[PDB]
Amino acid sequence: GPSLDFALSLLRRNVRQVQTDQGHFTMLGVRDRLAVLPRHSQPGKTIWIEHKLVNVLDAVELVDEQGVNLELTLITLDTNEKFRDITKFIPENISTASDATLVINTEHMPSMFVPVGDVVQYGFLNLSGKPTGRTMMYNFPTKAGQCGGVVTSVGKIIGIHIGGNGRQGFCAGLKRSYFA
Ligand SMILES: */C=C/C(=O)N(C)Cc1nc2c(s1)CCCC2
Repeated sequence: GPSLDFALSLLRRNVRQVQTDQGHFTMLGVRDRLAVLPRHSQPGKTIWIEHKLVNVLDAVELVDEQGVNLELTLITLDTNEKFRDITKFIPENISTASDATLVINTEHMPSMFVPVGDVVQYGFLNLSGKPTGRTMMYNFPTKAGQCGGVVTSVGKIIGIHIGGNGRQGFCAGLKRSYFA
């Protein structure tokens, strides 16, 4: 319905399959040549995007005001093409949601929509030994959720999937100011 209508339009215009030396990831293009990935993707000086070799001009791993990892990496891509600007769909404050859909898009898991249900505030989380901040939690019973993913609700882009414990998954919450 309307939730999936938004998620589908986001996929088409803003969610891309990428590959780094760390594997296959879902990338969210935010605007212009600016995109975001889970930090564990560890993008290098070049990246594969939809089967094309793209230079990475800048890569910034985001931290909070204490320097705590947010598990998000902002990259600026060496390209002429521009992403549709979706920042107006990213909330000003990290937001929970009901009936959320996780959009995964990698070469091995293309154009995949996963209903995760309610996304709830969690906060500080030790993610595979790395203290992380500003996380949210949802049901996601897989041990292989290590490809990123875009968490959406009706007309809102609320998180980037960063991992899980085999029962629940967790996302790094998105705020509009990250992309200002
Ligand atoms: C790294 C991609 C990812 O998130 N994986 C492989 C975990 C998932 N497995 C399935 C998903 S997401 C949705 C459909 C069922 C299998």
